[PDB]
Amino acid sequence: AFSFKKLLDQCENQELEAPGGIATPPVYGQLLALYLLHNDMNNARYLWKRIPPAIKSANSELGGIWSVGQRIWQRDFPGIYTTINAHQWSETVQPIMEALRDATRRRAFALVSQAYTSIIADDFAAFVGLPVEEAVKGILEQGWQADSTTRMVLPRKPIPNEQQLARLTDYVAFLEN
Amino acid sequence: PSSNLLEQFILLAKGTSGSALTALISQVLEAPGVYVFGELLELANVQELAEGANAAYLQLLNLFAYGTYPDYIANKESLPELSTAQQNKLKHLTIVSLASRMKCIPYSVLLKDLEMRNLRELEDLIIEAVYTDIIQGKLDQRNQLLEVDFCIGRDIRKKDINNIVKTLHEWCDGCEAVLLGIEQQVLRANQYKENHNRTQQQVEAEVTNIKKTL
Amino acid sequence: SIDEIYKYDKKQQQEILAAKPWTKDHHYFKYCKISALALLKMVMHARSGGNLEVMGLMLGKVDGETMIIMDSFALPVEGTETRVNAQAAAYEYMAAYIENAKQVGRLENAIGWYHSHPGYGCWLSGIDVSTQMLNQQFQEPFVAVVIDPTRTISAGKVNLGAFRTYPKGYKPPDEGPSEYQTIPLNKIEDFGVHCKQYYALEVSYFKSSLDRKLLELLWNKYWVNTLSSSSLLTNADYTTGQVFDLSEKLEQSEAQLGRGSFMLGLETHDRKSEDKLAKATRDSCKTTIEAIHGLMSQVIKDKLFNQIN
Ligand SMILES: [Zn+2]
Repeated sequence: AFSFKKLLDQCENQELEAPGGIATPPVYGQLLALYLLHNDMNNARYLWKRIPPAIKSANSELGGIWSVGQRIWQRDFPGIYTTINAHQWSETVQPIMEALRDATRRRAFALVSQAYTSIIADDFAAFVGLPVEEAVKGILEQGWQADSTTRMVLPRKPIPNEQQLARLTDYVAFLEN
Repeated sequence: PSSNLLEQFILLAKGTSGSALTALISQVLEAPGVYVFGELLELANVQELAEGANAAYLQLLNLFAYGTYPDYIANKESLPELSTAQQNKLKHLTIVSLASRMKCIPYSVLLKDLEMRNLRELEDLIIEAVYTDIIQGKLDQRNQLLEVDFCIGRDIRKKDINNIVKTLHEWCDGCEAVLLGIEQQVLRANQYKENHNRTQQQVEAEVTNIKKTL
Repeated sequence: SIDEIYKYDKKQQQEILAAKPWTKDHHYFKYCKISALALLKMVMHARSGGNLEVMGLMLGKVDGETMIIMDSFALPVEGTETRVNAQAAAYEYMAAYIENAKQVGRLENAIGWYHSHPGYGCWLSGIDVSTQMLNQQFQEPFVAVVIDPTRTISAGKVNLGAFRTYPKGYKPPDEGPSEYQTIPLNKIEDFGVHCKQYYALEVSYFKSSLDRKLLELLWNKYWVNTLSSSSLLTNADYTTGQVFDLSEKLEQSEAQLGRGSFMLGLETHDRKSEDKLAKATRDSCKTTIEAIHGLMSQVIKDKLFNQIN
């Protein structure tokens, strides 16, 4: 995460400092993938609109990443995971793509836990991009409740002294003068 | 009158000893009032019982000095059989050890550590200990908790002297750290006052300079 | 110089008493400075009383618009609060006391009278007003001090007021903030009446060596448990009252400002509005510093005790 943010900032700086005004396709691919990782859909959409169609035509992988981003915008998790694992991502895109895949898992895992007091096993399986059965053991080991008769899943929703002294001294200093 | 009775047995232990002393110690464990057994253990005749053939009473007295009720349950073969008063006194001592660490004691812990089956007798033992000025506190029955405000202390095997020294050193270090922080606050407040005075004198100098200009 | 106020200049006092600047202005005296000694003695006597009114005389001097109280002494009189000029019964005693005080180096003369209102606030009733009017007819520079020992204890803050009467027929000007007091049903009716009638003197006091001895000794032991909780401000009566007075003052300021926007060229209104806003801000500020200091002491002590090790 921290390295991904540092990589994003470096890629962002390179785009600004582009000599010919266009960045290398690896930089654009890294920038688009990193925006999808942070769920920054607006920046990903605006960067895609910024990219000239010549790079899109000359690099079909760039269009594939955008298609995944469109799936992320529509939030169709079964479609998102299918599109993520369908296109072969290069050595600069495969690791970050898997991080996006992991990020989608954690997001959907939290979305179900927060919003869904009860959820169908098939619906939860579709949301997490895993088949039903081992998803059940994955959440039972997570301390959740599952009903086998109705196939329903019941998720379980989950300053130092020096700083305080400095803040209070700031209070007194501000209010004294 | 427990202390006076304790001192009299101390004076008697300086002389007569043996089976009479062991029976005397058993009477101490049966006579209500005595809640501190450290003074008895330090008598030289208790050390005479150490090399003496009889050791069941000494191991009994040693457990009352340092052990608790669960340890006594483990040693029901090596210790002389207690009486109802001796068992209650040890149970009170065990409650003292429990109350020393945690100021709030759930009823589940009380029923477990003391072999307590009926909760009614648990209340009777708790009130009996309090009314004999052993523990001061409050009982929460809705949450099944025992909130103890104050309790008597217990004995030391001279190996906790190092722990006491460490705790006192930690307290001293914390007090010194708080004192240094307070002094740093003194310095910061004085610096802020000096900055305010500098701003005021700068404003006054600017006003006087403009007055001289006109 | 902390001790400069203790210097007595007899000729300067005679010069001020010959000048009589208070005859030129009925609002001349605005401040009342009270020594530690006088205040302490008064409070002690009133509390020994308990629920009965007591009274005494105050020794001191004047300095510009400020009345200075250096010392006080109880008067053996009956009918405080029922008799007009009850102090008069102690005339002889007052003369002897002062004579004997002069023999031991008490140079300051009578500057006023104090009396207690146990559990009914600090104000001047019709009797108190008659007494202080007479005390300002022969001895014009006289200050009436009223103390509530009972409310001092219950509020944890000293409940004292200093007052001066207006001459018969004379009307007060526009200003009169009048802090509300929780006097009983009919006592509060008469209190509103006499708050409209007299004028209070800004309590000023002075930190000195007398104060230094007291603060040091009592805090050391009577505050071995420097805890005493930490918030005697928890009572939502003093801070809440200040908050409500602040709200009323700023609401009146807004009401004045709204009507003043139609009149073009009224500088005095702008001046008064700005001054009122500033006074309200400073009052709220001082309340804030009090609360912050309380929380700071609380935090330091409870952190240290609960989680030292
Ligand atoms: Zn009165």
